[PDB]
Amino acid sequence: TSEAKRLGVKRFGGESVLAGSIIVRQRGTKFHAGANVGCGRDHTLFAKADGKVKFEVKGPKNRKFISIEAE
Amino acid sequence: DKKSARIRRATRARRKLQELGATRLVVHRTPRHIYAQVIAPNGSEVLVAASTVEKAIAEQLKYTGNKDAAAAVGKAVAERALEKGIKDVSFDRSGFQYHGRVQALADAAREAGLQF
Amino acid sequence: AKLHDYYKDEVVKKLMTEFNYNSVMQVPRVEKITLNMGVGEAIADKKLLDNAAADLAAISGQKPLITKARKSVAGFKIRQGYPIGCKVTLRGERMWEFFERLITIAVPRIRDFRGLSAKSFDGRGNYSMGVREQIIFPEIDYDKVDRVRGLDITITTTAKSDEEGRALLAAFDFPFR
RNA sequence: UGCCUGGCGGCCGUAGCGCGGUGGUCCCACCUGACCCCAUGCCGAACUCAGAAGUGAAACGCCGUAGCGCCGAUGGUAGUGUGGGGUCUCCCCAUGCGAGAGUAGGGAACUGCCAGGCA
RNA sequence: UCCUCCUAAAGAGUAACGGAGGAGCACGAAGGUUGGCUAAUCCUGGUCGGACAUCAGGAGGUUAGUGCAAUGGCAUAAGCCAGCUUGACUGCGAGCGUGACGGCGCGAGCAGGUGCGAAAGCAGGUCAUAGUGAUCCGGUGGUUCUGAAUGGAAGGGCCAUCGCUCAACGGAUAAAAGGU
RNA sequence: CCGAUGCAAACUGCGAAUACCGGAGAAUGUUAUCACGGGAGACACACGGCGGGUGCUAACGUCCGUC
Repeated sequence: TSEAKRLGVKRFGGESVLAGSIIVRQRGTKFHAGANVGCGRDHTLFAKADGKVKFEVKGPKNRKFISIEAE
Repeated sequence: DKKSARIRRATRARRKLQELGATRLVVHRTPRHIYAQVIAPNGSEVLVAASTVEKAIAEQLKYTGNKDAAAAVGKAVAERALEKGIKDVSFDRSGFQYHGRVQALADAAREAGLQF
Repeated sequence: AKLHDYYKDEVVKKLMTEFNYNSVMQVPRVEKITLNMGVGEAIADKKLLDNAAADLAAISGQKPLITKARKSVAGFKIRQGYPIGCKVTLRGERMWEFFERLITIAVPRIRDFRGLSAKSFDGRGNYSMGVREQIIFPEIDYDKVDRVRGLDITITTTAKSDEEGRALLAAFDFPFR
């Protein structure tokens, strides 16, 4: 005895995010990609096709999943 | 821990095929009987299922579980798929090894003219 | 195979008569025997460990695998991954033959043969014991002895209590304590 | 159409943890030997070849045990947006939204499709 | 110059030489893919080993680890044995998240050709968050693209690109350094 | 160190109000919304209320987010 990075959710549930849009950019893996959602090298979730976003809880561990469904 | 490990290992392909959302052919192997099922992408319905136990195909088979039975099941699955219009389903090994009866069944199914 | 039939004929029958069981295989069965060396004196020299592994392979029907260290502590002056010893697993005809030959020739001829220590149990049925002077085993000759080394023989036991293990040991009359 | 067994999905502790009983009709389970397809970072450990010759040991389906664990109310409590007041560091007033835990209650799950045995 | 949690009032952002250090490296294997495996921690048995130099029966299931100081998520391990390779290749690339710009990051998908497989499919470096170089200057190879009449040559214009601790790291004119 | 009672900025098996993103909706608001072009103007703000940091949780001291 710097420049802060921009975190948080950019598009929330109900947004008509089109293909290529990134849903959230988090440090680690806060949420896991579900249907029609891809995960990048830097632990970033992005959409693969047009649709409405949704967040769901499933699995023995009760893990949060980000999914996209047809509008 | 054998069945749990088998399920865990099969879960890899089980989830992998989900993203592409294509009909899947799964095989359950047991010395007593062999089962083959065609499952739709939604995963809650089966297009067609065959079992070595059924007499319809066990009449000509000396024993329910063997290479000949696997080949017969493969042929039956292939012809049913051809007459139903599966449109080139994918397949999963269900965590088994593709060297014995699984390979024989796959070859028998492909012999009909499938493109999986 | 060779001894399994006799075991079923005699030991299983005796245990069933003694304990009034129902299932034919209610009596616990031995699955595998693990031969290990607890010498722990091959740190300085690797040729000692190599010769010990060769002796293990010669006595057994299969060669051993070298095992590395698990944790590193400054108290005992040990690093991580340091090869010290090896183990052999026997399950099947080889295991039956090895057990038969042992109980036939090796066990009777032991110096200070005060009997097996039944108290040396894991608390659930598995029995592990070690003895010195591998020269007792006929598979090793006096002309090819480098040093005195101990053994560690552990038998698999599926029982849920020590009474079953004691009965299994008494199956061969358990000469004495 | 009813009982039992195996597989494919949803539900993910109202599905779990501990205890007693039952399951060989069918199904499932222990695999003996492997010089033969397959191989061990040693081991036929797993996988592959022949079933009732040996049985339900362990695993798993079901009933009860509400013992542990979970959810779960109405109500209250702590807090806060808005305007005002006081002894203004903090609190109160009219109004809206409303904690956690626990109590009543529940459950030893349920549900959709396919294969087999007994009816 | 850049990262790591708070103060920072549950989107982002939001202070004072604020509280805190680390990186300016490294792996051309620590990269890709197929099979299987996956604890740590503690009790009990071994010649000593008692837990602590190795082995097997249990308590318990992600408390060990993930190249780094630290950080989040990670048992479908994002680890760890057996095998083969270089997809860390080339032209690219709709769109999205940031910005004042210079620009930065992710990114579905096509084509030319490859590795992992029987296939489904993965491979545009490393689990990630820092780990570097912009303008100008000097050097290499291609282009008749251009060439002050003609045919060349010299010199420029663009393509991959080394040096430039340029480590004053957006880098102020050609102006050498230390002090009472 | 074994179990428990209370506590926390680099503590959450739980979890507000409040803020913010999208969809639908009766009504008001001189389109008050967004796109392009011309013209500018300003680039030491002060104080107060609300919740904090700093300060010796002494200071009509200091800096923040909102009105």
